[PDB]
Amino acid sequence: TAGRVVRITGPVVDVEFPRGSVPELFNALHAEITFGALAKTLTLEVAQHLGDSLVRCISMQPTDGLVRGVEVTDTGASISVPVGDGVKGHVFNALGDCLDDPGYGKDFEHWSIHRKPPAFSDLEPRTEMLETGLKVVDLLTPYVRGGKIALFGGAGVGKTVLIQEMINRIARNFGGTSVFAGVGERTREGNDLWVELADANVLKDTALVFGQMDEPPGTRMRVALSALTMAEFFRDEQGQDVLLFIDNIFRFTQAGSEVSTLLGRMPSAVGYQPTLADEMGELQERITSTRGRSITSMQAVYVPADDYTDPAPATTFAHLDATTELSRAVFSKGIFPAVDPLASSSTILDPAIVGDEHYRVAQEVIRILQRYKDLQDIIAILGIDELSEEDKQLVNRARRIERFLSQNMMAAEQFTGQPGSTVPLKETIEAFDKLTKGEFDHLPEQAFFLIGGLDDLAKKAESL
Amino acid sequence: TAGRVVRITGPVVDVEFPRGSVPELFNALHAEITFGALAKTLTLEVAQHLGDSLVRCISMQPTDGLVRGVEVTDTGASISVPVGDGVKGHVFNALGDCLDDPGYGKDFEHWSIHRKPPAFSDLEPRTEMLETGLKVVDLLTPYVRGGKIALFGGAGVGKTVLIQEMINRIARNFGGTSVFAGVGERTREGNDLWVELADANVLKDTALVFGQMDEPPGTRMRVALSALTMAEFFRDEQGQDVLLFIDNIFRFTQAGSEVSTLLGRMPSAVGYQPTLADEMGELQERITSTRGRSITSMQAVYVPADDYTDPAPATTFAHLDATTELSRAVFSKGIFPAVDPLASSSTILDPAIVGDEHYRVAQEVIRILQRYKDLQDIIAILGIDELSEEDKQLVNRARRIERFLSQNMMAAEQFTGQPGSTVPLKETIEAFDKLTKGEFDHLPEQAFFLIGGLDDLAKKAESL
Amino acid sequence: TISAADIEGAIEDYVSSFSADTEREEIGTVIDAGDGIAHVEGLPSVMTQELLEFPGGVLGVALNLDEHSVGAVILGEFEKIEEGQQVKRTGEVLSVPVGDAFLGRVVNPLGQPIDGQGDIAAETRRALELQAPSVVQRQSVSEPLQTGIKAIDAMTPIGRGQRQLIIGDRKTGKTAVCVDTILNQREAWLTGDPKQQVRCVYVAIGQKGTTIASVKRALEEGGAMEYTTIVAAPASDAAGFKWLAPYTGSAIGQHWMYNGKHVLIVFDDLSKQADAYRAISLLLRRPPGREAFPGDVFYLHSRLLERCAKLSDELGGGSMTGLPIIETKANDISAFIPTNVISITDGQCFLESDLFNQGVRPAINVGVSVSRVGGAAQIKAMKEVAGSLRLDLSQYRELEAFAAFASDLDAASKAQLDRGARLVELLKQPQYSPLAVEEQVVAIFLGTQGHLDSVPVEDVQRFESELLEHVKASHSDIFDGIRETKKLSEEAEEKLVSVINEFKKGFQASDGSSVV
Amino acid sequence: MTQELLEFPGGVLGVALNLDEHSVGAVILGEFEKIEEGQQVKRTGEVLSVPVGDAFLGRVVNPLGQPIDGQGDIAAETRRALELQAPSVVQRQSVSEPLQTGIKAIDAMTPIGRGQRQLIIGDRKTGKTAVCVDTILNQREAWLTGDPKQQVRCVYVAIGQKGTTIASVKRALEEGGAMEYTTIVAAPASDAAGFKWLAPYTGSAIGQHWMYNGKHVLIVFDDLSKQADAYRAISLLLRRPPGREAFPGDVFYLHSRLLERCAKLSDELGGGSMTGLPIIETKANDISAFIPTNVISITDGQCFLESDLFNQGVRPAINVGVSVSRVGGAAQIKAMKEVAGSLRLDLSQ
Amino acid sequence: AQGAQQIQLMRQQLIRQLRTGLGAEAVNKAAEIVRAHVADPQAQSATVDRFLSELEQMAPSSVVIDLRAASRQSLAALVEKFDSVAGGLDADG
Amino acid sequence: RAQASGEVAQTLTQADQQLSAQGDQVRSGLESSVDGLSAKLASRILGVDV
Amino acid sequence: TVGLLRGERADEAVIDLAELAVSRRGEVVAHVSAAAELSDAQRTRLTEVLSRIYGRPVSVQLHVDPELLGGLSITVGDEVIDGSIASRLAAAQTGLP
Repeated sequence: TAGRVVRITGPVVDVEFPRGSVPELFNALHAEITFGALAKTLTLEVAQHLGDSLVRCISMQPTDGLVRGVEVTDTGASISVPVGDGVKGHVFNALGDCLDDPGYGKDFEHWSIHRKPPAFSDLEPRTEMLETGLKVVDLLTPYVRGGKIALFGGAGVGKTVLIQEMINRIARNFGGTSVFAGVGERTREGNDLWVELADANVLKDTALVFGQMDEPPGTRMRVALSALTMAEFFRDEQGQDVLLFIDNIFRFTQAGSEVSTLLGRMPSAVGYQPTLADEMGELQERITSTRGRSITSMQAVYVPADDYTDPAPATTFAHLDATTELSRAVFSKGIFPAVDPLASSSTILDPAIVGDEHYRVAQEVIRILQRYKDLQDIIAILGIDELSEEDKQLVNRARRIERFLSQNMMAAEQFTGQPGSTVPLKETIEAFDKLTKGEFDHLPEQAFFLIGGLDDLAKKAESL
Repeated sequence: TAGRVVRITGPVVDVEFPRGSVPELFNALHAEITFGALAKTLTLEVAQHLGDSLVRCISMQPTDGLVRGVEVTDTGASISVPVGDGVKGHVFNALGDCLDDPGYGKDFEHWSIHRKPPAFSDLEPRTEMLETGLKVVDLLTPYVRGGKIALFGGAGVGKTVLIQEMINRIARNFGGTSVFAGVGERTREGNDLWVELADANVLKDTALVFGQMDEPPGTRMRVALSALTMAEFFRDEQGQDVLLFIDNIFRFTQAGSEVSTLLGRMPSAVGYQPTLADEMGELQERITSTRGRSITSMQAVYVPADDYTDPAPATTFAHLDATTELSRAVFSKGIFPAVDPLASSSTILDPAIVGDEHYRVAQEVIRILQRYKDLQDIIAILGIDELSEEDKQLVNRARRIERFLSQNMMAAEQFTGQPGSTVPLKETIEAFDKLTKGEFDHLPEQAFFLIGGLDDLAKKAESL
Repeated sequence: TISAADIEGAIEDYVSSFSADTEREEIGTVIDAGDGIAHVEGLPSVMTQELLEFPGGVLGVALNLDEHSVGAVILGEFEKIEEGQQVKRTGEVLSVPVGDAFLGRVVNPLGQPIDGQGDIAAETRRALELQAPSVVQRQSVSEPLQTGIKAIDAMTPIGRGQRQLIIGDRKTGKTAVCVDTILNQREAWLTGDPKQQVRCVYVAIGQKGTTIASVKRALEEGGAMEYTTIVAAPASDAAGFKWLAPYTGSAIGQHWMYNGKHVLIVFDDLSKQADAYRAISLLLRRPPGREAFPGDVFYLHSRLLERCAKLSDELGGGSMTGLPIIETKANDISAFIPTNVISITDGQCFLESDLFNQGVRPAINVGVSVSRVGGAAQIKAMKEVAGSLRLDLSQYRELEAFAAFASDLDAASKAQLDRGARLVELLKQPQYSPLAVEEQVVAIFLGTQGHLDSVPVEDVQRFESELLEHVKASHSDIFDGIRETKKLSEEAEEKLVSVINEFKKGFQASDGSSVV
Repeated sequence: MTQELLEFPGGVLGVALNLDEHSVGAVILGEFEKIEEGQQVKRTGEVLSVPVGDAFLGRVVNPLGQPIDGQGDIAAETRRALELQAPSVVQRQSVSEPLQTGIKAIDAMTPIGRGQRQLIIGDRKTGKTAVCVDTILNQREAWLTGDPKQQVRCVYVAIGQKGTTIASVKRALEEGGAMEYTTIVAAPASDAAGFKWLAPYTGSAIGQHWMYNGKHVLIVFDDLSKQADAYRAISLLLRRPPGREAFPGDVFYLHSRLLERCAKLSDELGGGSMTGLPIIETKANDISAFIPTNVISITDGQCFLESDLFNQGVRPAINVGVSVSRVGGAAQIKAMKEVAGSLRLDLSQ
Repeated sequence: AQGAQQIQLMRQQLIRQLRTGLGAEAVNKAAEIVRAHVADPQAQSATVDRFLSELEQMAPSSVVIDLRAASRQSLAALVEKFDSVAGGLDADG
Repeated sequence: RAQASGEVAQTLTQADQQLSAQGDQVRSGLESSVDGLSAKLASRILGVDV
Repeated sequence: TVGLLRGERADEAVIDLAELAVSRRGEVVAHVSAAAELSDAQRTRLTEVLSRIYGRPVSVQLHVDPELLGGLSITVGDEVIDGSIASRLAAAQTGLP
């Protein structure tokens, strides 16, 4: 019944099987490498059938040291990954092998990574806003329950602190869990994150999945589908809400283009795989809510050359509902969590989906900050004394709104020792409504930093 | 015992041999052409072994009139070139027969065209400056005596005039020997070189080789290696220092690209052969000067579509000590010899080698011309009257400096009517030192154009 | 002096050792050869990347394994290959010798000596393609790699374990920035402490031979040839040696790393690594993707670079630091190779030719270069100084157009313009002069604490170089205190400002004015 | 033989360009409609050739050298093979005598000499044809002397021109009497890519036959972009893999061996010469494109005709920055070198 | 110190030249004496015997091995049909 | 620097004449030894006392 | 076989027939080469050792050639023994320091 390795070319391996025993495509096959310094069990994913009982495969591990004619055993199932509560607090590669303690999780139920999105009858027939409890997010760029949120930033902009924050939010408010997909993550960053989530003590509710850059493009492609198959089990069988981070969804597009090129298929516009808009669809359509339970997603997206027309971002931005952008120019002012209130955007911010009052207050806050953003040049070059009295009264409010977006987020409890706040939506729309009308202008900027809710602003104002 | 022709396509000929007689790579084969006015013996170089005793070859004469099934005789060695003292003062084709006296080379010592480059142990870096008496060259791109020196430029930016001026300045004074390789140069300027060298006495010590652009790809590849095999004899077997001129060294890599598609290699980026950098490197490394035996190389490089990103220029730039990069954008301003002051560069331009007086002046001139090139886009729209007084003063210095980098070359007698001039290195430094400090800002802008040295600058400023 | 006993003993010792195991082994025959590739029929038991030895002594890598015949790329002496030659297999995947005897040697990618300085005392052997240290074996980057360039260590710090990309156009000083980095380490190496000693590999890919000799001569003059190995794949060596040269520099590096040394690798330059792999791959008829590169070229660079790491204490706490160089055509950073390496590396020092011409040498674009490690790679005394430097240079880059109109500009930003112009001078530096950490912290201090504000711009570098010579004579205790405590204590600061004012009274400007 | 003429049974010809191990890949040089699978082919025993002679003066011919003006058969002097090698470096002589164009903006500023190649590159409707037809017309003042050491013969090679454009050129030459000494080679737009590829070579063969007999010749190629397109079509139908911009790999060797075959011979070969004016039509006015930068590098100088100078009353529209002749004032009479000697540099300034 | 290193390089260049150059005479002189030993068949029949005894000392058998699947299985089936047919037919069939 | 560099250059000429003189002598001495070493090598090739 | 050659080479075809014929005979073949023929008893020894290096009995085809000036070489399947004195001298020449 076992097959033979019959050709090898880079990461690509062809295998031949006894006439009746040809494996179904997207099965996983195991093959041994027996040279001492490179001893491995090699995992192959079946890509095509070439006729003559030959099967075209790609390797999830380096093919180096593999010999022609070696035996290949078909596992009779797809690539499969462990699912259960015991996945939480561990680091896994795309194949479901643990990195923190090798051979862990063999006894868990194993699910196929390749499985359909929800049937048409199961979907929720309207978007619902997610009350995450962060002032800036809930007001300026409301998130969608079971939607996808793009994230932009880098190092020195609090991005790892916002990740620890959103993990704490889901665990403590919704009683959910998080999954993190390191889709082509730097090995150094994967270790800095594993240590950071351990020191924060949030790791105890998160499953980490890493597809490292060190490994062939079959693994860097399949990691996202592996992490999403752990999140799907938590939505469907445990009945929890889930938050799936993807860092970075561009490398899922790139790795797909490199597997399509190794399979020798003709490349499309600017060199991507011909399946691209379907191949991204089979991942993004699967992140959704059904039957009152939901998989929210945050997705760090790289843009090549900074142009939003390129097929990799232009396919990606078709799917996602909100865009949070972090700015060094806001972090350098001390304004944590450093979300830029003008560059960030959301598609659920409409008077039909959120209340008319919320839309009015969001349009007012955007207008006031857009005026101050226009005025910053005059302030920097000519000083506040060069203004009139009508616009200097606007800057007196804009300074305070820009501060009042800041929050004592739960991720900071590691350092400040005070607990993190979680303001109701119905409070933050009142607080910015009162603040835009100027009812707090007699308080100094130091009364608004890191403050949380409005009754807390009253407690810090009487302290100062 | 001998082989026969099997297939013919343009310059590429496939031949078949008896089971044991298959020739090595880079052997010379012969074949006979028998029709009328085309009747000649054809020489044919082995490129590949195709298996089943087939061998694929590149023709040196045109294949027109060749017929399938004609006999092919293996000569058992590579193409060979006559080398020795009596080579000086004659003109050879690629194959080593004298064009101006047929049969002349038959009684010389012959050497193989193909050999490995000198071993890394025998190389030392060369750090003596070559004076040439061209203002821009001696100031901004100082040449290396025993280095590898190049001209770059698009089609028709006067490269063949500048190289004929370098022969005229350097090889006149030079007491050693010299070689000129015509690699795909236009034949008329080959004859204008042969007659100019016979009207002067310089042909008495110069060996000329011509494989001009009328000939098929076989010779345009092998002529560079042939003329180089003459120079490598004068370097190695005699120790007498030698100047090697090459025009145009791009035609070597072009002719490789013309056969590569017929040889059956898949084309790489912009249609070049995939071997490009390895195929060029096995030539460029042979041109080096080993310890105590100098070759001074002066080679002109074509630039397809003026595109300094193109793989052939972009590969060639790694191999060079000084690059004099010509530009159509400077030629369109009439600034002959049209070298780009900002793109052109040299490794010997360090204050430890040239002395600080040269290095200060060279770096100040480049700073001024760079600031001017940045301001051109402002000046073209808003006008020079808008600038700061320091910027407007700098633009009036830069516009004078640009013109003072022009010179009346000797070879430009037919372009300008005026006779040529040589400017000493010390006078060049003193004149640009005065210019950068404004001591000529009272002169009219047209006085500096084509003029040569300070005594000529004064005499033209008095002519106005 | 040369003797008959040693020449007779060596020959007799080979002669009396000469024998053959006569072992049964698999042989194939060359069916095809062209352009640096051969195809070998037979060899049923060959493995992917096995060293094949051909009868002319030349080697090949067996990089492709078709149904009918092996495809083997040929290392170096390609002209010696013919159809019908017997191919023997060596019983192993590609390996290189490793050890301390490589220090000061130049080697080809197989670890054979190429400087001619005799044979190498190989200490151990490593396969070229061993697994990189996994995410559980690493430790957070937290020790400086002192570069000795002000424009780097003050703004884009490198910690030992980081992967920093020196991306720029040709002739912008990429090689000069890496030679300065290797030269700088002598000030540490002369100490016996294995924690402070950094060992350097420089991997030259597709350089011309005299340019490698020029680097070797520049490292000899600085004394760095006590502690640095050069891996030479000059442009004459076949595409196979150019493709292996980064991997063998990494495979030498990893042996020192896994023994608890600290290593620096410079790859010069990975654009010619990629261009050599594309040559091999298209001759092997493998399918082209974008810009004609084969599918796996991100994986080619990644499996190379992701072997640079800092190890945990259980693996002896060693590290390896990668400075890959790449060359960019017409300053683009959207071409395939630059886009791959910018995504693989931790930080990116964009060098730009426009700044190189304007006088800002070395040409670091401080407005776009970044390091994802940041402050964890800087000593406390450098955080205390450089923490505002990026902000000052960003505000100066915004203000730059107002220089034509500085009389009308408000004084609170006129001071920021006069500061920024002095910081851009303070960041310039002459080649082969790397500054020790204790001297660059005092250099950045002069600008950032505003003591330099009274010096005219044209005199700034002369003032910095004169003060650092003055302090290095009369008051070395400032530098000793900085180095030994890693902190600029208030006593050292009050002593330094007193000595800056005392030096100003002894200085003069190029216009003849006082500066006090 | 390679490049032997084949004879197909309709009296149509072809050339054997590929010789495979078991078949001959041929291009048909005429009406391909009449060809069927399984019909006879005869070889001719001749490498690709054309009839030549001074009987061609005043005639319009197919690329195979037979007439299409309808004025009956041509009394050809001999055949000549289309692919004879260029005169080598020892056989050539320096260009020293002028080809008078009678256009101030050329003759003073960028001279044309007997045995030069001068590329008349430009965009659609900028004067490329008008400069070349005016040049052929100006030679009548020399032809009326009847002296073989100063009269110029002309060949105008129309590649891919529409038939009424060729008939307009013909009567524009007859208005000035230039059909007394001009031959027209016509591969009009209808004709198969073989004729459209071949027309420049048969022009060069008819020209060479007068050149080696000590006569002075002027060739106009109009225009080599339609030859490069026809060779692209032939190469891709023959299934050769294309190089850059879908051209054949050796599109440079298409033009180099066409243009190098025109030069001034030494007095040991009768001292005749051939002067080449190739034309190139650049799309979207960019000179820095593949085919134009080949022909700029093969030829001795440029007359770059720019449409946004043509529109603003500078006619003929020579861009004085880019335009040059690299033989320069060696190809002018003494008076014109004294008077005009710097004029290109003064205008570019 | 670099001068002393360059003297040591020239010494090592001579050491390298002489040890290999000695070995090249040693090997070619060993081929002269071998060619003289081999010249008569009493050396050949002894030498194949030294090799054959060496091969009896070489390790015993370690390999069992001593055209695409659809054609290969079809040929195996054909050879099984032949074996039954010719086993009766053979003596004139 | 110039004087110490000049002395090294002339010292390399002194080494070249010493090493070429001693090398020409020692290669003659080794020609006697190599005939003896070659007889041992042939006995190692054949496996017998040739 | 000469009636149906269809693309193969004749010498390769008759050598394939002999391999087929001896395989049907229940044996295997090795190709052996030496400067001179061995004695009949020495060929029985060669058979006695190869019948211990392989499972099937090995027949031998002796391809006499002068290049292997001492010893012999044995080819079986596509594994070989490089036993000739000419190979030993090539290995001495190449393996020397």
